[PDB]
Amino acid sequence: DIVMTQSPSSLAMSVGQKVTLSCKSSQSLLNTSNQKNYLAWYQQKPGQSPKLLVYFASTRESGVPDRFIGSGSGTDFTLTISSVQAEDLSDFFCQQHYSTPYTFGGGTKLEIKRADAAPTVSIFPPSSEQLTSGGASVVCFLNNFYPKDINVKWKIDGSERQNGVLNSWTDQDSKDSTYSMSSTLTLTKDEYERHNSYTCEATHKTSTSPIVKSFNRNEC
Amino acid sequence: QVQLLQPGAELVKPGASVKLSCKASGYTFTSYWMYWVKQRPGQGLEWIGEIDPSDSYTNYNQNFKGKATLTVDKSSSTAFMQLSSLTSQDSAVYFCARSPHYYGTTYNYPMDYWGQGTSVTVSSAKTTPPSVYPLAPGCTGSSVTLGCLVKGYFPESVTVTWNSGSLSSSVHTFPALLQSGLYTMSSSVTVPSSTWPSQTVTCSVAHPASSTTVDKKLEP
Amino acid sequence: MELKNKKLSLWEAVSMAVGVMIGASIFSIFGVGAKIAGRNLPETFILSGIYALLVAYSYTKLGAKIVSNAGPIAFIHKAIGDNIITGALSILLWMSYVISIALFAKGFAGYFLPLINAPINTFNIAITEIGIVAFFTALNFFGSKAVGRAEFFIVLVALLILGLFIFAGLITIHPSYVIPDLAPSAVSGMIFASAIFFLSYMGFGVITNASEHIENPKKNVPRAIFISILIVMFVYVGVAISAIGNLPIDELIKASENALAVAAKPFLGNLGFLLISIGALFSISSAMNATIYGGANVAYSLAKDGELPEFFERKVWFKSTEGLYITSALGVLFALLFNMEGVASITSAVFMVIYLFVILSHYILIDEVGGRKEIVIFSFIVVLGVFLLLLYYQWITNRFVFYGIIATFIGVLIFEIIYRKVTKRTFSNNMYVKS
Repeated sequence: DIVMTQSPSSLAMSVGQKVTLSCKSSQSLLNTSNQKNYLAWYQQKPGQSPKLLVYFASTRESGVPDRFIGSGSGTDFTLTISSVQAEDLSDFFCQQHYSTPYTFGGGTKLEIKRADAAPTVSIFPPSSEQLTSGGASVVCFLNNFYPKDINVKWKIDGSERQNGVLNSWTDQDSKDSTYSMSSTLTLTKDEYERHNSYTCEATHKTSTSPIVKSFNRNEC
Repeated sequence: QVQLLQPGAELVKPGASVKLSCKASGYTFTSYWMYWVKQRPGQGLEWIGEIDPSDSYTNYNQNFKGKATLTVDKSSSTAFMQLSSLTSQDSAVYFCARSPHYYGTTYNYPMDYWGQGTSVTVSSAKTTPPSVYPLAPGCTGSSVTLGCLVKGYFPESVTVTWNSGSLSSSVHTFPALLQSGLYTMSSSVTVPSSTWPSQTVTCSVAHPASSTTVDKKLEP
Repeated sequence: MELKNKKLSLWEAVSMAVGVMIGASIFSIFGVGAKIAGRNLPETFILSGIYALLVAYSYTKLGAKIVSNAGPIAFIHKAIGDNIITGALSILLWMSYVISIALFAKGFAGYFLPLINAPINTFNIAITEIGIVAFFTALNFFGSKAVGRAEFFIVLVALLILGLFIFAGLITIHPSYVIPDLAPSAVSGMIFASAIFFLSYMGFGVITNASEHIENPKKNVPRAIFISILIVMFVYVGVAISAIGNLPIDELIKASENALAVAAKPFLGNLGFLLISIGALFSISSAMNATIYGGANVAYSLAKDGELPEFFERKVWFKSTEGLYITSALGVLFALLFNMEGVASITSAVFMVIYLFVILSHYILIDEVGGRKEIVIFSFIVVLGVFLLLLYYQWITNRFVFYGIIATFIGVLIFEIIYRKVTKRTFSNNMYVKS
């Protein structure tokens, strides 16, 4: 069985740059008679099925942009994007189509690099109809920021709460290359009603101190 | 023109079997291989096996030689994959994919056309509809961010649409997370302040599995 | 991804069919023609060609509108749909190549043994018969493609030898030995032999089973069929005249294994006898390479599966490897159970029933493919009459061979209903419709 290795697992490149994706096989993928290399490349966008880009190492699939060029020989192969466009963010997989147990590389994840951006932070109190059911969720949206590394600190009346907190990141946006995140704090109705101030704090490298959004339960 | 139709999602109890279908159109079904591919959320691709729909000849990946069984219906141009003795390790998206077959030759080919995939959940949990909670500010600004909290549903997934789908330029869909066998997701929307609350803003939440569709208007 | 087959040009397809036709008549059953038709043999080849041209009228009309590697089976299905008859005819089409291999097997030995000075045994012939079929079965695994590329060159060389056999054959002749015997005690033999020598124009098979692998099929399939028949018709006659004119007819009956090899000796010597014997084997080998790899492989896969692959290599056994051994097995078997005259009778009988169903198809689809109804009635009655004349002859000539012919048509129909119950195989418009 041929093992396929792609390096690196992930790289960040900015719009207009030349991307070089690498893929290695355990065995030569060159058939010395009728001399072709049995290597394919795929592109997979979030939520979608993989899309064939290149087959037999060098030939582009019908309908694929000129930007995509496959090359290499034997055990070493390359996928080159001559100039990346914002919508090229995706997971690239190589696959040998040489011998029956077909195998893929572990993929190379391409994120688009851009200028740093601070999140827009919004805070939302428990629904005026979630609590007439016994549950209480406090939600903060951290929208349109870059890079993806971000810390959310929740505060109940001046002090930190750590449990009941769930963070969920969006996939990088194909147009403006930003990330978005939601932080949801979950409490019981009774626990929620005993307290007043609910604060979330966003720590992003775009600022030395955190972005603070807050509300009091005994206000609006 | 050439397409492969797979059902969206499947919920099955542990230890049971499921039969996945792949309907082919736009080409002659028997002239090409049919491959099947497994993908776990956030991970790579595994080739399960191949069927020659002309004679039902099958070749399997060693790691699936008791789990998966490949059949076809020639008359209806449909390919089936039988998955047996299902564990949580079988919870994945399963693709069917076409591959060219040049018979008396030394060429093997990659997968040029894929189905959308069938995501299989293996779980004992019952199908339960979502609770939909509005997210409005609870005390101002150039534009205003609104949201919709979708909580306590099973299985995945839901779809959230704003204003019957006409709003999509600044909409963030946050990936579902699992608490206590129940999924929770979040959807965000950003609009100029002169539109809301002067106009109508609504999140329609469709949960196909339980045939649910819940609209919620957003009130200040 | 869009694959494409390697496709044949008009003249490649012609050379293919010419090579098969020649290998089956000139170097195979010419010695049979001496015993039955005698001096009427040149007149026999013309009459045989007449039936072929009548068959061609339906083939060229159907092949102009219907494009399929299934060939006749495609036409037949378009007319009568899917059923036990359509499936029997598909197996029958495969069997036509099977028995053809038996005929090429016997022919190869007839010219090979006299070349190395070996006696004509039932055993010493059988050694070559098993051997040559085993050589072309093993050729699948290393040489099948390479021999196929040489086929065009070999056909020309085989033709050039025959082209010198006529030009330099019309010299020291006996014009009193070529005179058509008008006495009805030898005339009926000419018409009886024309029922056998129908197989001399078997070019329909290799062409139609390669129709999707031929450049501009709607145009070039009819043309290749039409040109192929007209070429071999001139070659058969021109050689037939020479062979009878230079050798006494009694010497030809005893040389039923090699009719033309001994015919070259008086007017070209043993050096001219060497040239014929060498160019014979080459012509029969390339004819068989074409039959197995291009015809039998295609015929077997369709009969078995009910359709054919869109993309395959013609010149190897591209699917179902067991079929190669099964086809080869019966190929030797027929060359044992029957004799040189026996094999030829069966081969011609099988083809005529295929052609009869092709003509019947043309009748039904005459609204779609066009043609003159009264010609489509005429050829049908002609072929059927000729088919009956072959059965009539064999019943009053050879009991053992007669029943062998009858058993084939039953054994094919038995196998079909059995196979259709076991596998539930259907034939569909997939064969000729697209995409």
